[PDB]
Amino acid sequence: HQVLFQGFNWESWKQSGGWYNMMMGKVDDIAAAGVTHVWLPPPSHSVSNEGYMPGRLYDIDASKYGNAAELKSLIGALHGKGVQAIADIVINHRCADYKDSRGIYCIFEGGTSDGRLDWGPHMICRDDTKYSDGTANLDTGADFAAAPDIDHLNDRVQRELKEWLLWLKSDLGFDAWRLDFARGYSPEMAKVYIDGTSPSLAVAEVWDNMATGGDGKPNYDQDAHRQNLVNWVDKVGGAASAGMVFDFTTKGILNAAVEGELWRLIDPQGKAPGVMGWWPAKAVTFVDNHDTGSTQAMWPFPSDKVMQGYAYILTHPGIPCIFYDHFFNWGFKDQIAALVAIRKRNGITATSALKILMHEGDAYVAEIDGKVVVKIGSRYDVGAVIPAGFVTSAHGNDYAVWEK
Ligand SMILES: C=C1O[C@H](O[C@H]2[C@H](O)[C@@H](O)[C@@H](O[C@H]3[C@H](O)[C@@H](O)[C@H](O)O[C@@H]3CO)O[C@@H]2CO)[C@H](O)[C@@H](O)[C@@H]1N[C@H]1C=C(C=O)C(=O)[C@H](O)[C@H]1O
Ligand SMILES: C=C1O[C@H](O[C@H]2[C@H](O)[C@@H](O)[C@H](O)O[C@@H]2CO)[C@H](O)[C@@H](O)[C@@H]1N[C@H]1C=C(C=O)C(=O)[C@H](O)[C@H]1O
Ligand SMILES: C=C1O[C@H](O[C@H]2[C@H](O)[C@@H](O)[C@H](O)O[C@@H]2CO)[C@H](O)[C@@H](O)[C@@H]1N[C@H]1C=C(C=O)C(=O)[C@H](O)[C@H]1O
Ligand SMILES: [Ca+2]
Ligand SMILES: [Ca+2]
Ligand SMILES: [Ca+2]
Repeated sequence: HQVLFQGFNWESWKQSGGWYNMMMGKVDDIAAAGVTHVWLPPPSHSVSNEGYMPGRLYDIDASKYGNAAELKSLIGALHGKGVQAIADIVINHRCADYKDSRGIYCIFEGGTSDGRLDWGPHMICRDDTKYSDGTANLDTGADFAAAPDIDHLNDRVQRELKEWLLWLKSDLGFDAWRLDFARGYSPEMAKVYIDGTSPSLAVAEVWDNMATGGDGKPNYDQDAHRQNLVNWVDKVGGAASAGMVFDFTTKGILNAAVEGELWRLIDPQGKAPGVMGWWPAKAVTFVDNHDTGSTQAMWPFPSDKVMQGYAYILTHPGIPCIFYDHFFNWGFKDQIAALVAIRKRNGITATSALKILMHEGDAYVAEIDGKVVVKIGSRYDVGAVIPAGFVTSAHGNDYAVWEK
C-alpha cells in the first residue's frame, strides 16, 4: 500500500505561527486517511520565501516554514503514526550568499562553521555565464535562469551534497526525496544522489512541454511525453533504483479528458495513456501540485471536477499523490479518505491490473484487479457496464466506485 501527500501549497510559508507547527494538528487526519508518505517543502534558507532558491543548505533555522526543532517535531509526529517524510530537494541551482571581486554572487556559504558547501564560482556550470568563472564543466541538464546552476560533475559537489542529504535523514529524520527541477541535470547525476543516499523513494519532477494541436488541447497521442519520462527512469537505474517520476503525462491528459473527453483515457493498446500505462510502479500521479494548482495556477485541474481526478488516481495503478488543499480546504476530506480506504482494503497497489470497461466522451469506467470498478463522467447511467456482483460503496459528483 502506498499513497503520497503533498504537505504544503504555495502560500504555506505565510502560515501564522509557522507551517510545520500548524501541520502538527493535521498529522492524525493525514495518517488516518491512509497516507504513507508526506512531501514537505525545501527546508533550508532560501533567497525566495517558498524555498526554491536555496543558499545555506544546512541553515534549516532560516526557513520561512519553521526551524529545525519545529521540523524535527513534525517528522517525529508523522513517524509516530507510520507516515514517512519526503524532502523537496532543490539542487539543480543554488544562490551564493556573497559577491566575489567581480561583483557577482558566487561565493557560497553552507550554513556551518567549516567549509562544507562553501563553494565558489568553480562549482557553477561554466555555461551559466551570468555567474560562472568559466572553469567548471558544462551543465548536465537545463539551466534555471534566476540562479547559479551547479556543476554536478564536480567531485566536491557530489561529495558534499550527498553528505548534506544523509544529514537531512540522520538529523531531521527525512526518509525520501522529491527531486526538484530534475530536468536541470542528467539522470546519471540524479543516480549518484539517489544511489548514494538510499531514500525509501526519490520522486523526480521532470516537467516537459506536452504536444498540443491547433485548438490548444493536448494531442490524443502522448507517447513521446511519457517516453521521455520512462527514458529518465531507465537511465537512473530502472527497477532497481529508488527513483521514479511524477506522471505529468497523466496530469496533462486528465486535465483535458474530464471536459467531456473521457475517450482520451485509453491508448490504442488498451492501456492508461500516461506513464501509469507503461511503468505504473514508477508513476506518481496527482491532480494538482503547488505549481499547477494553488495560487500559481500554472495548469489547474478543472475546478469543478477535482473529485473525478481523485476517483481516477486513487483507484488506479501508479502511486497517487493527494494535494493538501484538496484534502483539507475543498470539503473533500471524507470523500478522499473513503477512496483511499477502498484502495487499501482491496490491496490495490502501483502495479494493480487495469481493465478499462468504457471510454466514451462522458463516461470512463474501469475495473481494477477484478475487485474495484470506478466511473467518472457526466453520463449518469452506466449500470449496463457494471459487472455482476458489484455494488456502490462510494459516489459523488460525476464519479462512483463499486466493490464486490
Ligand atoms: C450512484 C451514482 O453516483 C454518481 O451520481 C451522482 C451525480 O453525478 C450527481 O450529479 C448527483 O446527482 C443527484 C442530483 O444532485 C439530484 O438533484 C437528483 O435528484 O438525484 C441525483 C442522483 O443522486 O448525485 C449522484 C450520486 O452521487 C455517479 O455519477 C453515477 O454514475 C452513479 N450511478 C450509478 C450507480 C448505480 C448503483 O447505485 C446505478 O443505479 C446506476 O445505474 C449507475 O449508473
Ligand atoms: C515551475 C516549474 O517550471 C518548469 O516547468 C515548466 C515546464 O518545463 C514546461 O514544459 C511547462 O509548459 O511549463 C512548466 C511551468 O513553467 C520547470 O521545468 C519545473 O521544474 C518547475 N517546477 C519546480 C522548479 C522551481 C525552481 O526551483 C520552483 O519555482 C517550482 O515551484 C518547482 O516545483
Ligand atoms: C516496464 C518497462 O517500462 C518501460 O518500457 C516501455 C517502453 O519504453 C515503451 O516504448 C514500450 O512500448 O512500453 C514499455 C512498457 O510496457 C521501460 O523502458 C522498461 O525498461 C521497463 N522494463 C523494465 C522493468 C522491470 C520490472 O517492471 C523488469 O522486469 C524489466 O525486465 C525491465 O526491462
Ligand atoms: Ca561555512
Ligand atoms: Ca542558472
Ligand atoms: Ca542545470
